[PDB]
Amino acid sequence: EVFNATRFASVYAWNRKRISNCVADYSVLYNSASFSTFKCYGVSPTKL
Amino acid sequence: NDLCFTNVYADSFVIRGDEVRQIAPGQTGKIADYNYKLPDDFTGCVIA
Amino acid sequence: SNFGAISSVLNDILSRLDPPEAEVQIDRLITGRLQSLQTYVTQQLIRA
Ligand SMILES: *[C@@H]1O[C@H](CO)[C@@H](O)[C@H](O)[C@H]1NC(C)=O
Repeated sequence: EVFNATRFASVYAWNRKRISNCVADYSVLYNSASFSTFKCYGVSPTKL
Repeated sequence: NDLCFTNVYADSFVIRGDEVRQIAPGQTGKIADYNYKLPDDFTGCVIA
Repeated sequence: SNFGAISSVLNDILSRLDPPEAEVQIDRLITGRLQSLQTYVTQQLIRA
């Protein structure tokens, strides 16, 4: 939902929330999303 | 045009067109995860 | 020292990056530690 959140406002609006205490099966990100671009400077998604 | 080759094989298919980035040696998504995968040490050309 | 790598302890680097990327980090660490060994050995020879 924070991805399904219709709140991506702007640059001088770049509210950032401390997401914490998740267990996110990041697979979701690179699997159940098809979220078009995924440049991941740093760690590889496979072991994310 | 100045080399002599061995075991040259081709591959043909049709894709939706946004996954034309997924035919690279090392990518993520349900085309290079479920359908077609290239080895990391690839030698050859992709033509689209 | 990380000799320009993103980290030092091999286990981590291995535990964060895919093999194709690992290549870069790994190689740099290798060169650094190899040079340290070489210097140590040469010094030992002289002192010998
Ligand atoms: C929320 O996003 C997902 C993809 O991330 C999409 O499948 C779904 O339809 C979206 N929900 C709504 C209400 O649009």
